[PDB]
Amino acid sequence: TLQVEQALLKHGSTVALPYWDWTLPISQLPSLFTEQTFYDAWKDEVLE
Amino acid sequence: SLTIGERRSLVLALQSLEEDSSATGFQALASFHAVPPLCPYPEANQRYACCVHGMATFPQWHRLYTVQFEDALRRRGALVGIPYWDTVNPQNSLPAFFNEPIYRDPVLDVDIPNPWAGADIAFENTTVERDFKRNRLSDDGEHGYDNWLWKQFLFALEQENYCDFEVQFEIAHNAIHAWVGGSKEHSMAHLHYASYDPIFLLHHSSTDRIYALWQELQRLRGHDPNEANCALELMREPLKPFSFGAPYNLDPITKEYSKPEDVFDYKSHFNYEYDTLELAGINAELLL
Amino acid sequence: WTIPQLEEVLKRQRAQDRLFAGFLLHNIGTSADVQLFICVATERNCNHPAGSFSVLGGETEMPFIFDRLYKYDISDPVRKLGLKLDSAGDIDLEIKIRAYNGSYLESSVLRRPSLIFVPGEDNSQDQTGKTERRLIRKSVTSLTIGERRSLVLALQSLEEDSSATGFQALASFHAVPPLCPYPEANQRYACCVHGMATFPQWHRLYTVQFEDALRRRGALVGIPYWDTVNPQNSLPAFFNEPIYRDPVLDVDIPNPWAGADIAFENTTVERDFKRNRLSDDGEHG
Amino acid sequence: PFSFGAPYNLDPITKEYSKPEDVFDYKSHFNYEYDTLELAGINAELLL
Amino acid sequence: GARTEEASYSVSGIGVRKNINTLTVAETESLKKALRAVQQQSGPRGYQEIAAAHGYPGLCKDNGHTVACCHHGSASFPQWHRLFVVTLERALTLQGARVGIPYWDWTESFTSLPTLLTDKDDNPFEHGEIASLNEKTTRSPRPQLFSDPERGEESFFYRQILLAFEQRDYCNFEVQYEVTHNAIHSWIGGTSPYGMSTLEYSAYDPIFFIHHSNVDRQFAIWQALQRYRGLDYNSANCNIQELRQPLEPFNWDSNPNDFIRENARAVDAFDYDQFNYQYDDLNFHGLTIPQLEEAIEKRRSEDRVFANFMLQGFKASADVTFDLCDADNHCSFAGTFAVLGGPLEMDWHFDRLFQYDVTSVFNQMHLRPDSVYHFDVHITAING
Amino acid sequence: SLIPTPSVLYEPKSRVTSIQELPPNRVRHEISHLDARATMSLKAALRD
Ligand SMILES: *[C@@H]1O[C@H](CO)[C@@H](O[C@@H]2O[C@H](CO)[C@@H](O)[C@H](O)[C@H]2NC(C)=O)[C@H](O)[C@H]1NC(C)=O
Ligand SMILES: *[C@@H]1O[C@H](CO)[C@@H](O[C@@H]2O[C@H](CO)[C@@H](O)[C@H](O)[C@H]2NC(C)=O)[C@H](O)[C@H]1NC(C)=O
Repeated sequence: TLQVEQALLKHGSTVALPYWDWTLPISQLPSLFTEQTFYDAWKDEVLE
Repeated sequence: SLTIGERRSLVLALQSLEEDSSATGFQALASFHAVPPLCPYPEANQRYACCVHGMATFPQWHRLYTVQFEDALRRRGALVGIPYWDTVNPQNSLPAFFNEPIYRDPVLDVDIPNPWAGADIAFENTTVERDFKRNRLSDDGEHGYDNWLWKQFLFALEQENYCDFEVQFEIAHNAIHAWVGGSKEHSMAHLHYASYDPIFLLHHSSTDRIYALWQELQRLRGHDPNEANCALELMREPLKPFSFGAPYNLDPITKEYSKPEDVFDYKSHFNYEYDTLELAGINAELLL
Repeated sequence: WTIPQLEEVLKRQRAQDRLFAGFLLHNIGTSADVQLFICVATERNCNHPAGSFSVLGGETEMPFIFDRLYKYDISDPVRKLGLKLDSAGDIDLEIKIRAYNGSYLESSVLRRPSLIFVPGEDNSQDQTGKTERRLIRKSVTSLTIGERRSLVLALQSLEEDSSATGFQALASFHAVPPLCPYPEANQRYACCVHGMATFPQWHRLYTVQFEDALRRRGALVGIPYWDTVNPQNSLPAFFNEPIYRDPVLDVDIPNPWAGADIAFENTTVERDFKRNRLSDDGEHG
Repeated sequence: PFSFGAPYNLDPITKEYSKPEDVFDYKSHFNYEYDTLELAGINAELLL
Repeated sequence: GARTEEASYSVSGIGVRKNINTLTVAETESLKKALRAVQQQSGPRGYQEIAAAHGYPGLCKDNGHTVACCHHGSASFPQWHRLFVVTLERALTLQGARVGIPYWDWTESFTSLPTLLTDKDDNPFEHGEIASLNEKTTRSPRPQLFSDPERGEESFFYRQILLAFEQRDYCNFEVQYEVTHNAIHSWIGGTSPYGMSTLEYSAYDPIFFIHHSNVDRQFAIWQALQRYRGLDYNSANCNIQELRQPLEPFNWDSNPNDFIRENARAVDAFDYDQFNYQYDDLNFHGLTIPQLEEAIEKRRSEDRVFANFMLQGFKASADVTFDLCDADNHCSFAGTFAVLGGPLEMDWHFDRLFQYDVTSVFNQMHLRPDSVYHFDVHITAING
Repeated sequence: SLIPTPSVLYEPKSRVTSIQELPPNRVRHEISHLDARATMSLKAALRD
């Protein structure tokens, strides 16, 4: 796990990867993974 | 007077910002300041830039811009706010902190190309070039400290009225721009390429510091440090593009201080403060 | 009204605050008028006028541009409409141009109007009653020409004095001649407290004793401090060059900070700068 | 020798402060301050 | 020797009328000392004789009756008191006052008297003495002054003002405005006959002048909103023949001021441009003229019921209450008001009717006007 | 022609009295108010 945060920081990450919890009542997979496409508003394109 | 640790923090933060390509990156900041122009109303056919130049809102807009930069940098991780470069004193030679393209990291026992030396523009893939005139630095005057802009700032720092301050404040602000841009248009001398230059930050920090000095310069004379009476027709609207929310003005603090009136109470609204409210090795308490 | 009783009327008029509108204007070709409208939010509509004035113009007229702004009063219509006197952010003015022959001109021919509010002269005193005298100390690396010259001249003036409050006499407290605990006792020694629990107190009272005297002697700022915790690859030149060149008089003076000599023993003191490891770096910078 | 008065010591402002027990609140007894109580670019909380 | 080169005491470019809370120490003390000085000294600026126009001994004659014919129920009410307050302001600024008298609005939910009346040492506002009959006037506040049962903690007079501003024509404003003018006088006078509920003792208290300043302010509000709505805003189209007579005693030869003498008429009184007095911020609860129109619109867009009256004078002062009792005789309070009167007045008359909104009681008690019900009206004197 | 022709302005005298601030030397105190320190310093700095 340690081997990746420094790599992301070098590749320009403002925050490190957080953890996934299930202690609270879990119903569906969290939304950060559900979507597949967004709009940049910087190149009039999309990105998966 | 910055220390080695502060230099390391600043250099790592700038190296970080000059590599990502998110909505909070160096290219993004260039976009906010200048071309591509998406102001004031993006869906309008006419294209305009948000760099309000030639009115009373120039100091407020640039102060809020520096506030956004400070928040981004401290999120990146730094121990001090972005320092200011003062040019009022006649420097013998240009400081090497950003002049030297190679910065020695002692903690990692290595060397890194300094990101403060310059940068490159995204949508043209050409590197912005840095020009200098050591003659301008040598310009001192008969008394040495009576430099070319010394008299100008002195003449600026006594106008009791507010709206007659900016009229020479702007010319003072663009004086350094001319003194550093050089012949090339792809440099500090042109509006379209201003956030591609790191020294932009230093100079505008110095300008904000001078404005802060005036904040109590007028206060000693006993008036309102947050008065914009003679600009009501222009203060009615929030500053662009900071009036927007997503996806550009991502920072909630900037979003909720997007108003131009409340930006004056900076000492208690942004927890950042210049250590020496001072001009050229002498404090204003006898400049009065 | 004759001369000696309208001045107080004018003062009374200026006493209260008023609203205003600012114009900039030049030759347009033919004399015409201007029209003011107060566009107020509900959307927004613009029908009620505030006031008007005119400009003079003819095809034979000399082209000209004015220098300073022109002031007009809209206080009466603004107050009658009854919005906020001072917080007038939402009021927006509208410009209409009426020609002499009944024609109109697009408002873009003239510059966009501004709006200005001025407070009344109810203010009596403005200047601060009194300031506060506090000294502030800064590092040796952050000095400028003015105060640096001030400090160097103050020190060179103090050094060559031979009075009771002279540099030699003041610095004689530390060591020879011994004056402690008191000359009356047949035993004489110095009392530079060392190893005891009053070390900081003694060495701070000593520094303040120099500092206040030198400030009276003509320094605008407190004594600079040569912090040594950080590395020093090359020591500052502030205390290296014997000759300091004043910018004002273009004169060369032996810098007191560079060196000094002992009075009652008349033997020059040198400085042993062992550069072997005074420029330490360690193994983590 | 600061306990001694004239002619050994001339200034009066330290005579009333010759007591070592009350020379700690310099902010109120000597009206001289620092730019910042920093240490090699490190402030109080970080140094702590 | 030296020359003074002073005086000539020009009275022109009259200043502003600020609120009670917008005053500072110097202006407050100047106003109070000026009021005390003009109350003491006699003459053209004589406060006592200038105030004698509302009471003892009376200075007007009608059909062998000696009265103080200050119009107090006819159709020329506002302008008489406007000129009265203008005369007082001119007199006080002639001797060297600072600004015009302030106005103490009541439409806020104030729970007590303002700070001006709470002072104790050498403040003329606290008491009034008349040498003609040698006694001290007294104030009698009542608990209902700070309590409003019809709607709640909102000010009582807000409903009256909103039901006064909807209409357009002029001579249907006084009918709903004089009641509000006199009810406050009656309440502040209270049980003590030596106060403001009466007429002879109602002129030697600065509270009277403050109240009249406020009512002039609200009249100006009405004028401004009418101007915005786009109707007549300098005259009236009804009952002309009483709007031409001289506004006595201001047309006597005992008028120290000159300007009001020639234009002491009715029609020319509708414009205060020449009188030189002006207000600072005539906003209403911070709600401005671009807001009052739709506030009134949303108030009047619904169904309401009105308990209309035809008021008349009886040469006496007493409060009025009315109670609603249904078929089962469940008597309950619905509203109340007052009326102005005294032994030293003439028998006035209201040209038009009087209105009062009573929708709340009907809507709460399901008393739609198809049922049978009645109102009992009690005329309670100041001594019960 | 792209810039308007300029004019000249004359900022006049300002006869208001000002209280200048100077170090507590080159300021002429009164003789009686002088203290022992000042007297000794003056006499030494003259006899020198
Ligand atoms: C009112 O006067 C203006 C000013 O002369 C007229 O505008 C000019 O019109 C002539 C011909 O009509 C043109 O050649 C000029 O170029 C116009 N100049 C400007 C500044 O507008 C206008 O035409 C007149 N009104 C009418 C109805 O003719
Ligand atoms: C006290 O109550 C009496 C009873 O109503 C009031 O007397 C009225 O007013 C005058 C006073 O003498 C007379 O016309 C009659 O006695 C009563 N008239 C009416 C129409 O009721 C008396 O005025 C009250 N006291 C005060 C100070 O008003």
